[PDB]
Order: sequence, then structure tokens, then C-alpha cells
Amino acid sequence: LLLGPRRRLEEKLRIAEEEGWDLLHRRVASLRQLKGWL
Amino acid sequence: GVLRSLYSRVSQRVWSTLHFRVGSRGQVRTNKGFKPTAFPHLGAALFFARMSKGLTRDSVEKFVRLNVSEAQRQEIKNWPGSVVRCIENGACIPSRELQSRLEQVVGVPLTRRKKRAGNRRL
Amino acid sequence: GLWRQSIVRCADNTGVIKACIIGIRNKYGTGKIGARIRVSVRDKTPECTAPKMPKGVIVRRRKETRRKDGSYIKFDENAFVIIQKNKARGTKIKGPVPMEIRHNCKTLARWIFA
Amino acid sequence: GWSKVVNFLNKGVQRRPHRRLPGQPHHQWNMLKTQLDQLVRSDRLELTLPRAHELQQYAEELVHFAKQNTPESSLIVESMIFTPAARRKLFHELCPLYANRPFFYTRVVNQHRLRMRDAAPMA
Amino acid sequence: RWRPKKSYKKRTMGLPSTKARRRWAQMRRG
Amino acid sequence: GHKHSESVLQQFYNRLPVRKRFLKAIRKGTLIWDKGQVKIPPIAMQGYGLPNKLVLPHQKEFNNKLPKFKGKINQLKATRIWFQD
Amino acid sequence: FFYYRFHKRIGKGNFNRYLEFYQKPRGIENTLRLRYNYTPTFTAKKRSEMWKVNLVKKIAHATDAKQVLDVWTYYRHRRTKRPYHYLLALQRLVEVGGCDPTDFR
Amino acid sequence: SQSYPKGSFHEGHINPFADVQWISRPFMKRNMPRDHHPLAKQHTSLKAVTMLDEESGNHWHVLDGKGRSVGGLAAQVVRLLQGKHRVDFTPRTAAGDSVIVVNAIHLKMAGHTWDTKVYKFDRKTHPAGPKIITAKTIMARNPAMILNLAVKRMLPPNRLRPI
Amino acid sequence: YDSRWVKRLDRLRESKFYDPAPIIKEEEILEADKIHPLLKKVTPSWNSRRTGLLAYKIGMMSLWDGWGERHAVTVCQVDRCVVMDQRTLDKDGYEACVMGIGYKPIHKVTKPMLGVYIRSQIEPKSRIAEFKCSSDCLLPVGHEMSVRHFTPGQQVFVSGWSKDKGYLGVKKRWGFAGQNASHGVEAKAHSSPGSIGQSKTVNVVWRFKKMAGHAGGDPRVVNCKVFRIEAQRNLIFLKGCVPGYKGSLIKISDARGKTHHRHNRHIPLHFPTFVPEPGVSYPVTLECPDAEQDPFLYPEIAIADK
RNA sequence: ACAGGAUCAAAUCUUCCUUGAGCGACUCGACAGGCAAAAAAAAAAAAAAA
RNA sequence: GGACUCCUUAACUUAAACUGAGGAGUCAAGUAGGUACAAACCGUACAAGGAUUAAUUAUGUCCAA
RNA sequence: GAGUCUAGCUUCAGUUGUUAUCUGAUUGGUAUUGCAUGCCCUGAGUACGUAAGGAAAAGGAAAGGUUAACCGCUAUUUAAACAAAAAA
RNA sequence: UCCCUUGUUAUUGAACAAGAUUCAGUUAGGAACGAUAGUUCACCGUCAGAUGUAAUACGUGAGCUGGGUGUCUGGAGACAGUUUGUUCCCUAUCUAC
RNA sequence: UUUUUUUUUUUUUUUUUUUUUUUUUUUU
RNA sequence: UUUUUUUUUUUUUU
RNA sequence: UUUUUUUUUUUUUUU
Repeated sequence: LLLGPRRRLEEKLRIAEEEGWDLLHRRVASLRQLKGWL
Repeated sequence: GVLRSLYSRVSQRVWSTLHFRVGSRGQVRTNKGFKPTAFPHLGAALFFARMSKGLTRDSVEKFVRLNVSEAQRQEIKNWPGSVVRCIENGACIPSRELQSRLEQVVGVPLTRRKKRAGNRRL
Repeated sequence: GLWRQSIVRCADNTGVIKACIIGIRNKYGTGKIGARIRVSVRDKTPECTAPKMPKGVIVRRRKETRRKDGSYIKFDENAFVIIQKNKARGTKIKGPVPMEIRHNCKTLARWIFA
Repeated sequence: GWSKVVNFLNKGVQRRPHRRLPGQPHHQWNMLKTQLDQLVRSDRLELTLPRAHELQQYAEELVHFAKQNTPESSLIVESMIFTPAARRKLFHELCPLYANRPFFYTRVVNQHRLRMRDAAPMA
Repeated sequence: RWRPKKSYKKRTMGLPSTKARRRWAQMRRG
Repeated sequence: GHKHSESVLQQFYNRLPVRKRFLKAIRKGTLIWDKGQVKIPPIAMQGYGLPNKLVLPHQKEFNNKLPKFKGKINQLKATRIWFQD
Repeated sequence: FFYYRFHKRIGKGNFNRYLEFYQKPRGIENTLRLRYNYTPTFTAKKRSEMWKVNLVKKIAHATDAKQVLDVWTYYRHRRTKRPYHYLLALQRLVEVGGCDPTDFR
Repeated sequence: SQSYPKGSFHEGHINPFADVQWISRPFMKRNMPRDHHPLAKQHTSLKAVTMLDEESGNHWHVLDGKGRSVGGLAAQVVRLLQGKHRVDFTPRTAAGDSVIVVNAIHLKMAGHTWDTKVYKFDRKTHPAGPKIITAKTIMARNPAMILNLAVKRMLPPNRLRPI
Repeated sequence: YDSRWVKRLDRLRESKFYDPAPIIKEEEILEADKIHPLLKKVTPSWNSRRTGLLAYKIGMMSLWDGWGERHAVTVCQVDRCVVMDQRTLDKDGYEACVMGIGYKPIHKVTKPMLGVYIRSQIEPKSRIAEFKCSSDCLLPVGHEMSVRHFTPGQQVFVSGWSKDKGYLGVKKRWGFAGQNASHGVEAKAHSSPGSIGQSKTVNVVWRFKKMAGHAGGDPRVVNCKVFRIEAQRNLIFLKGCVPGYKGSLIKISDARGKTHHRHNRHIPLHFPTFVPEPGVSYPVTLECPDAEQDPFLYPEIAIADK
């Protein structure tokens, strides 16, 4: 019995598709990208 | 002497416990706004619900068996094994009647129920 | 009820006339019927053979006594009976005896209903 | 005072049926007795509200027992008057009056004013 | 002299409810 | 508490955030407090050498030459053993 | 705000033998109103107060119900919403070509 | 009911001849946290994520405290909370950013800390004295408190601490 | 709202205006007009709990028994106890049942309150309470409770408020010893509290110190025994004592713990409620079963000195 | 709220989806009541109409 | 006809902040710093006065800092 | 914006101690006991012991004592003594 | 681990009953009087409540006192009672052409 | 008719009884 | 290492 | 084996 129904902007699209809320003017980063800043 | 171990005794004491308050809201259990749709299946839903209260399969079975009418009761005894385990595992589709009892035990709806209300449109 | 330093008579025919209470299992002076108490003999007859410190049980009480059936029983005097080896020293009891006595010594009384 | 103590102390306190009066009981009763005769002789008296609410208790009983016209009742009526003028009036003007009145022959009226010398209510 | 030991005073279980206790509780984010 | 003055050693103990059970033990001597932890006191074996951390700086040279135990408590064969003060 | 009281009490619960379930909790742990005990600065005040203008500005700029809704959603926590704010949003929503009444937004 | 609680050393070896004589855990072997066998999908942890916002100026830092030390975590958190990591730090104000912590139950404690640690709560004029609550109770009831209290006692003793 | 002296005479004269006693029957038959369609029999479980009831204290009485022993029993009346609403985990977040009791004049009830009563299809209520129970014992909305919920001879848990005595002294409240009446004793020392603390070593008075103040008005609980029940008038006789004034609200529930274990073990009780079958009669009055042994039996107790 | 939406389309009596948890639940929008008279151990008892 | 400390030493219970001697520092009459909390210990290129500046000292370098 | 009932937190002492495998249609699957003065009864004149002598598991009950509550019964003290007839 | 009540079942010169030393808790319920006044101790008689210790300025003297081996009407801390509220005392007067 | 122990009843619950406070409101 | 665990024990030496 | 001490003002022992 079932129930229920690089790219230019990567993290924005990931959040949008996963979570379901769009980022207006807010950036996001993760620890994995720290190598490109040290 | 026929006295059991102190550990055993303590364990025994602890085994038969009951509360009347949900407690902290930070927990992960059945509460206000609960939706079965989140779960992949009724089995998972049921499992979660059961675990929330801390009830056993045996007790569930025992309750349902003694609640269901004779017609349903007879069929309950025809299954190769336990019906609760099969429902949990996704190897059996419970009936409406059975579901009713199940939901009564777990104190939470498992599926989107009907709403007998509506204004006839002229 | 009864209390320490209290003078009570004797219902038995041993010969003792009265005795002074020395001890009791109570605090508020509410001594009941059938309670063990220690007595000191004050007076004796010329032909008495009782000990100096007889041990007995309260038989009669001046104060009214309540019953299980909603009745009450009252007397005019306070008397006790000597007890030895779980038995009475004497052979007869003067006057009636109340029903509120667990001990079997009340059988020696003349009127249990009076 | 503080006006708060009154409230603090009054919590869980029952009201008194009969208002206390200055003096011994024997004095109080005498006082009330004499005031009943004075009320009978006047037709209206001006008194403090507490006292007006107290004298009305006996003011009703006097007339209630005066209408029986029995030897027994007569005794009780006798036991509540002093002067002959009040007896005469009670037995000759008030008894005929309240012939048809079952009860409630008196009333109390509040003046809603304070005494100049005492700052006390009046009725 | 003689002195009875009032050990009953040492009770720490099944105590009655009191306004003091209630206020203490209240003051603690009841 | 009710006592006006207390010993420094007792006071020290009083300040230990531990259960009563361990407090008692500590007080007794069965247990010690070190580096914010509670462990069994060091064991002094007869004939064998004591830990290098308990002897004086000038005694370490002579202590290191003494026999050492490299076995379990069950395998230990010491005639007498006691806690090192 | 001379004194701001805030304590985290040990609430009742049962964590023993806890089973990891990939689900969100009931709600946030902290719900008490946040009251500052200090006067804000010019920049702080400005940031706090700029919403009144930014709301309208972005509403106007929006070109679709999606955008409109998003904009509205962003300024959720923004208290003291004047009636006209609603009117504006309604007018924009109608002009854009309708909306979804069923929408949580 | 009539005897001392069963400690963690009751379920293991004892080695007096070593620093860690016996291992201690918040819960029994049969009581440790576990994951449900039917994973509907596999998950992966990002360690830490950060969100900046220029307009509102409120930044967020979501951390994963899975297998980490309470002390270290607390220490790290304190820095962020205080906002000392920024150039424009003002002790008068709270220049910090919001911090989110998850998987608090998975924390670790070296040494005999799980079985020989308690917490005291002061009482205003109480004869019994301060209330003492063991760490096992706190772990059982509200794990978050373990970190919460460490952070709290780490923060400066001022009027800004609540904030 | 009359005068003191009018009220006093009323108090005395009331006795003369008493309506005649009703006529009590021996049997009772119920129809489908007094039964909830949604009401059904449910088998209990190991973690199932029943609901409580509300009552008004009327007064004390003395009643005999089969053996002839007189006992004091308090009379309680359930003033039309009706369920209002239910609570669910999904909806609210906890299982509970709300009930109502009493009656209030319509000229005293607020409009928002009247809105609830209109929905409920019930007359205005004086008091509203709630009970926590298991999910499997949730009674249907609109069901009227009855005295038959409790079987005679079982232990009950009764809760209520105590009386008020106003301000009282230390000697009056707690019952302090005090001082002697003689032997050179000061006036003030007669009823003084005495020592109230220690020396300079303890400069603070311990919390919860026994001192003077307003007495009474506290919650209290007590065990009771079901002696007799009445279906007609909806009356219950409870063995023992119940706190509160003659008319105060009182809560009644089942036994808990030792009380349950020791007493309420072998007593079959209708878990959900009383479920009458249409077409069958029921008793009106139910009495407590007598004991086994003769209460009026005084055996011999040996008294041997050693 | 059966209020909105999809479909070669549902027993009487909505197959399925949306409403973040239909604002914690119900209800009100001339809603609600401090003080005075009178009564008053807590508590309860007055329909409007000088 | 002196209070603490350093070395020697008389008395005492190799006790006590006692009682009394030989020779150096500090306080007395010394600031700010360190030693968690109240003169005596360490340091000082040791306090006429003013300002938003640089330094090897007792001593520190996970957080309160 | 307002009325009621309530969720969370708080509360004498104190703790983290609970559920592998899964009766094939064969009357079914842990369950409200934390706790504790003395004396008496069943177990028992049994275990034990040449003899004298003389236990436990469980329950049941009569005194004494503490706290709290109450006025149905008893004891002390004490108050009240007034409007049924529309022939009144 | 404090006089009694707990640790069935191995420390015992522990047959049973009645007893002795030592240790452990999540610290649970209890323990009556009198005579002589030689400042308190060995002992004496009763109920057998069943061998019944210390600290806290003698605990406690702006709470009380007694035959010797003074007084004080409570200002601040603490403790025990009590507190309607956004409004129902007064006052609170834009923008600028 | 009231008060009281000299009378009567209980000796259970502690996530219990009870309560002065709805909190997505981060600058009234 | 096994809920074996009031002062009683097994397995493996980690 | 060592770094970690009276760090005995609190947290913490992150090696």
C-alpha cells in the first residue's frame, strides 16, 4: 500500500531542487570548497 | 530462597511503565501535525507509530484479535504467519476493519480518511 | 479514660480491695476496656494471698464505651481482675461484664448481657 | 491606618447576625428596649444605618406578637415595652392599622450623607 | 534529663502540599 | 555548612563535582583525583621498581635499574602489594 | 531592557535506545522573544528599518506570481504590516495573471 | 531501588596498569543509538555549511557534531558566538552569527567522565542544598544540554551572555 | 439579597416548604433514545486507563450493612456530567476528554461562551474539567455519564479542596506546645513560637519555615469505598470523608498503585462505560457485598508473661 | 471550507493532490467590566423595564 | 627598648602569629604590575606634569583574557 | 482585540535500569508490587536436632503512635423560640 | 552503613533458635515515663517503644527562666501570608502653504 | 443550630494534585 | 566477551 | 616512554 503523490549556479540549483526554496540574494558555501580559498 | 537478582527486579520494575505526557518537543515522535504521507508505506508508518508509544507486536495482535468481528477473526487465523509483521514489512494489505483497530491502538490515523460533509450545489 | 496514678478496684474474690496503676500503653489518658496494666496493691484483707505487684486487665470503666453496632455501654466504677499464666487467679467475678473483652475470662461473669 | 489591613484581615471571616453594641449584654438589651418604645412613640427616627438595620428586627416582632390577641402573646408584648403611652398607641392605633398586613410594617431609608461632627452614615 | 527522639520529624516522602511550596514552584517558571 | 572552619584538604574534596559514591571512596583512599579524572591509586609491588613519575629526580637513575613488571594483575606474583602514598 | 532572562531547562523526554529517523522535529527549541539590552547604532537601525521600502520596491519589480510570492515570503518575520501592503500585493498578483489560492505562500 | 546503579565498568575488563582502565559510555551496549535498518535512501553529511546575507546582515553556520569532542566544539562555538573572528569586533555589542548544531547525541567524552560527572543547580536559601543531577539523566532526557551548559559556562560573565 | 434578620428567619422557615419525596422504582428499562449510536464495547489492554467523574458534596449520613455494622458515608450527586470535546495526538497533541457540569443563568454567560454551548447542543454549564486517559477509552461526544461507571465494593481516588479558616496563629495552625500558664512566665511567652533559627553561624531562615498565616484552602486527596449507588437520582455513597464545603466540586477516579494492586484486582469493571442492551431491565439500587467472616467475633488472645 | 486543481472520472456517502500544524482548541466582533448600593467564611444567588 | 621573611641558633611538645640573639631586603614612610580575594614575596631605566608610541620581565601562549 | 479549557516549562528524595529468533486454522503471546518498628494466626510442631529445643517464602488483624481531613455518631460548651387560612 | 527494620546463599569455634566482627544504597519508615535535686556517673523501680552518639557561639535570652560548683512601640536582610489591569485618578496639541 | 477533641476516616498519587505565562515578535 | 552481576561466576588475554 | 602542573577561581582535557 503505497502512500504519497562546473555549472554557473550549483549550490543554488541544488537547494532549489532538494529543499524547495529559492535563494533571492543569499549565497551559500560548504567546507568542500575551502580548497579554493587557502 | 526464591529471590531473584536485584538487577532482574529493577528491570522488571522498569519494564511496566506508563506516562501521560508527551514531554519535550524536541523529540522525534507522533505529535500535532502528523502526516502519514511522509512515510514510504503504511508499514513504515505503523512501525513509527508503534515505536512512538512503545508497544509490542504481541500486544497489538492480541488486542486486534479480541476486537475484530468473527468474520475478520476467522480470516486472521488463516494467514501463514503474523499479520502485523507482514503489514510492517509490506507483505500484506490490511482491511478497513483491521485498519480501524490498528489506528485505535496507535492513537494516530494511518491514511487520509473521508469527510462526510458537503453542501449540495443547486 | 484511665491514666497513671489511678485507683481501681478488683472484681475477683482474691481479697484485694483497690490498687494503683503503675503503667499503661497509652499517652493521652484514654484507657479502654481489656487493656493490660500493672497495679500496685495498697490495701489487703487479713486473709489475703495476693502478690505485691499483680498483673491484670481492665474489666469495667466509668467512661462510656462505643460499640460496633452504634450502641454505648457505661458503668459506675472501675475494676480489674488479676491474671496469672494466662488465667484468672480467682474463681468468680462480681457484677456484670461487657462484651468488649477478647479474653475468655468473661465467661466467669454472671450476666454478660447486663 | 493603611486601608489594606482591613482587606487582609477580613479574608475568610463570617458575618455577624446581631450587630455588637457598646456595653454589657444587659445594657445592650436595655438600650434596644428603650429605643423600641421611643420608635413606637415617634413615627420616624433618625439613626445611623447600622443601628437602623438592627432595631428593625424587634420593630417587626413587636407588631407580629401584638396582633395575636392571646394571653401568651400579651405577655411577650408586655416584655418589650416600658411606658404606658407606647402600650396604648400599639394597642389602639397600630393594631387596628395593620389588620390586613401579613408582615413587614417597617422600612429603612438611607440618607446618602455623612455627619458633620462624626462623618457617619445616616438613615 | 529524659528527651524523646522525635524521629517522625525526619519525614521526606509523601509530604503535604502547602502555599509556601506552591509559591516556590511558581517563582521558578511554573 | 554548619562548621565554621574546615581543613584545606577537606575543602578540596568538597569542591569535586562527583557523585557521593565516588566522594566517599576518594575520602577513604581507594580512589584519587588527578587531571580531572578519578583512577585507582598506583600499586607498589615488593621488589619491583616504582613508576618514574613518583620518585625524586635524583632517584630515577637508581629506580630505572630495578626490575619491572610487564604482565597482568592475575599473572602478578608479588609477595605483598599496597598503594603508594 | 536592563535585564533579559533566558534559561534552557531540562525538559522531559526519552532518548534512551533512540532510533535514528530521517525526519524533522516538532519545532524549534528557542521561542522566547529576543530583546536587546543595548541601544542600536545607525547601521543597525537602518538595516532594521529599510524593509518598509524594500518590500514595495521588490513587489513593483516582480514580474510573476512566483516572484511575488517569494518576495512576500522573504519578509515573513517583518512585523507591523500596514493594510495597504496587502492591497499592493493583491493588485500585482491580479495583474501578473492570477495566482494559486491553495498556495501556502 | 535498594542498591547502587550499574556503571559502565560492569560490562568490561579492568586494567589498573594503564591510563584508561575501563571504557565509559553514556548508555549500555544494548542501549546505544542506532539507525533504522530500512534506509529509504542513503545520506551524506556536509560537515559544515555557511550562509551569508548582505541585506539583513544575519549569517548562519550549520555544523555537524558527530563524533566530536564537547570541549572543542564548545570552544569553537564560543568564537563564532562572540564574533571575534571578524575585524570589526565590538565587545559592547554581540557581533556574532547564528550557529546550529545537530547530532549532539553522538558526542564523546574522554576518561571516566560519563560515570563520574554531575551538575549542580543553586537554590535560594534551601536547607537541602543545591540540586545535583547526574550526566546520564541529562543524556537520557535532553542531550543538547551537555553542549549548552559547556558553552554557557564558556561565555563571558556579563549581561550580553543571555543574548 | 435580603437582610441578616430576614435570612435568619428564612433559614428557620424553609423547612415548611419542602416538596414531597419522589417515588423510587425497583427496575429500569432504557430505550434507543438514551444510548449513543457510537458507543460500543472495547476489550481492555495492559496500558489502558479509564476516565474520571465530577461530583458535588451534599452531606454525611449513617447507614447499616448486612452484618449490622453502622458506617458513615458521604452522599455525592453527579449533576448531569456530559462530554463536550475530545483531544487527539494529531489534532491537539495529547489524548484527553473534556466534560462539563452544573448550570448557570443565561443572564450571566458571555457571548463567546454561549457560542460553544450552541455548538455543543447543551444547556449552559457551571464548571468544565478534563481527564487524561488512554486513546482506547475515548467516549463519544455528547454521552452522559452515569453512576453505574463504578461498581460497588471498589476503591476510589477522590480529590478536592479543603475549607477556609481565615487567619490563625502558630499555636492554632500547626499546634505548637507553647509555655506553661504559671511559674513565672511572661504574658507574651504564653503562645510564643520560641527559637526560629540558629546563631550568627546561620544568618538566614530556612525556607518552608512553620509560621503564622492564613490557614485552609489547599488541595487534598483521599481514598474512598463505593457503598451504594442510585440510578434514578444519580447518587453515590462513599465510605470515609471528602474535603470541601457542602456543595463544592470534587473529582473521582480509580485506584492507583498499591490501592489498585491490593484491592482493585479481582473486581470486574466496565472499562469504557455502562453499555445497556435495548430490551433488558437493570437494577436501580446496588449494595456492597458483605464480608466473609463475622465482624462480631472476639477470639481469645493469650497473654503470657516471660 | 469539500474551498481550489488534474483525469477516456470514484457505490449509496470524493479515486487522488494542495491548505507548512486550515492561526494550540472552540467561540465572539455593540466583544469584554474596574468602582458604588445591597449581600458576603471560599463560592454561589438579581432579565430588562427611574 | 618593631611587625613579616632569608641563614645560624637559645627556649618549648625539634609544637604556636609566641620569648629572646647575630646580619641583608621590604613595609613602616611605596603608586601603578604579577601572585584569585587585605601592608611584608618577585620585578621596576620605581608616581613634577600632559598626549591614541617604541621596548625581553615576574611571567604567559585551548575558552572566560 | 476579548472569554473558557489547555500544550510546553516548573515540582519532596532520586535514577537511564525495557522489545534477537517470531503459535502454519491445534481457545495464545511479560503488565499498576520501589517501602522496612513490635506482638499474634495459617503454613508448623514441619525443615533441623540424642533430648531440651525450634525457621523461611505469602497473606491475613488487634493495640499503640504521627500527619491530614471532616461534623454522620458520642462528649464539652453554647445560641435560636415569628408570617399554612384571599373571611385573616 | 548511626539503636531496630535490607544484602536469598560460604568471614565464622554458623546443627535449628537466639548471637559476634567487617562492608555496601537510588539515604525509605520509627523509637514511652517516674522518684531523690549531689551541677553527672556506676546503679536502683514501670510500659519492655526493646544495649537508644555528635556539630551548630550553653545552637536558640531585642522567645521564656531557675534555691549561685536591667530595659527597648521593629527603619533595611531573611523567612511565613497577600497583590485586577493595556484603560476605567490628573496630564500627554500633528503636518506647515 | 455553630466550634472543638475526648469522636470518625485516610495514610494513596510525584510525568500526581496544582498554577500568576501561547513564545516564528531579532531593536513597544 | 555474555542483563551473568546485593559479598556469587563463565569465556578469551585484548 | 613523553608532552598535562596545586589547572586547587570556572569550563575543558579537545593528544
